[PDB]
Amino acid sequence: TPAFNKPKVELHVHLDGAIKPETILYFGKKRGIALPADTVEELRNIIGMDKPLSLPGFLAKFDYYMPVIAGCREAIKRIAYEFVEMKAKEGVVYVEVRYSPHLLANSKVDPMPWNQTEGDVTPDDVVDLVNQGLQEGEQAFGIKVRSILCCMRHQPSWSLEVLELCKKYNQKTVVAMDLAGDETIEGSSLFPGHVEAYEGAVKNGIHRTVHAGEVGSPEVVREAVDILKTERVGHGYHTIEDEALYNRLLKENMHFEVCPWSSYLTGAWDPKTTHAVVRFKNDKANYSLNTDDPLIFKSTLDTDYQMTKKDMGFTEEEFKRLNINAAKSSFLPEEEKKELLERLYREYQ
Ligand SMILES: OC[C@H]1O[C@@H](n2cnc3c2N=CNC[C@H]3O)C[C@@H]1O
Ligand SMILES: [Zn+2]
Repeated sequence: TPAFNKPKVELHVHLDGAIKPETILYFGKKRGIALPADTVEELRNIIGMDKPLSLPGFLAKFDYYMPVIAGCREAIKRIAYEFVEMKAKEGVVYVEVRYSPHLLANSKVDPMPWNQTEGDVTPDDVVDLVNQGLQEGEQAFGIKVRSILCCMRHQPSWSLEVLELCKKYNQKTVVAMDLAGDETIEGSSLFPGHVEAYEGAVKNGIHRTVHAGEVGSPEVVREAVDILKTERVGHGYHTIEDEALYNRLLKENMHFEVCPWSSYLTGAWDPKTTHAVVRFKNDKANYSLNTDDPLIFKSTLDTDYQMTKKDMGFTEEEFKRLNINAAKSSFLPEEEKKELLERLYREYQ
């Protein structure tokens, strides 16, 4: 019995972090590229985490399988189509999937990812492949699916290029720009390449979202807010350590993309302490419950909801409110956003 068997909205989930173990296996075999395990079950266990690690610790999991997906046109599109299917089955009526286009490419990328051998798959090409898959997934399963292109904290040179992709494919799936990666890199939020990209997004009406306060101090959330101009904040658990910033963001209707299970596994959340989302709930903050990387976390959307239900005390009421809030704070145009709110309100009666 799921915790909330009613329509949901997810804004914070990773394409490259939500691939099926079966599909990873398929391509490892088909391409003759190696994997840390030979069966889907053994692969699940080695790519997945059972206990809290660290942000850098969690990031090492992509090395296991990315090499097998990156560079193959049929793989990139396939995981996009299968993603939608996975969400539809979760009750998700609207989702925004994030991914770094450069990390799946094998041509026109200076630091060649995963030691790939030169190919013809351009970062731009991966954006077009993902669009097709998500769009076929929408038609095929009946849920609205949009994408978000991720700037990598350790590679600011890719940033202005991400900005262009968001411009080029504006609303043709791409709805916003993100900043993901290793938040422990002191001052990465402020690298000129990242800064320039967000400043440009503001001048061009491209929506912005930034990971901050996941593992970093509230000072990083302030960089995201003041310099980067985020509309939303990925994670943001640490914002509450700076009361003034918290209540300021609270009073500004800042949307927090919360991922309960994720925060536990990465170490972002000290389990010995009451989760930030409980304060968020009690303060009637504008937030959402997201999965982040179901693959690496061995989870589904019901994992976060149950967690917040059994522990933390979330009610059906708070789930509806929380989802309506995600709908309002989505990066969709007004017309489409209304359509969404109609769906939720219709199916919430
Ligand atoms: O999708 C682009 C990149 O983002 C990383 N990424 C995936 N999940 C997370 C990441 N980034 C930072 N914080 C924790 C968690 O939300 C890996 C991936 O290659
Ligand atoms: Zn994330």
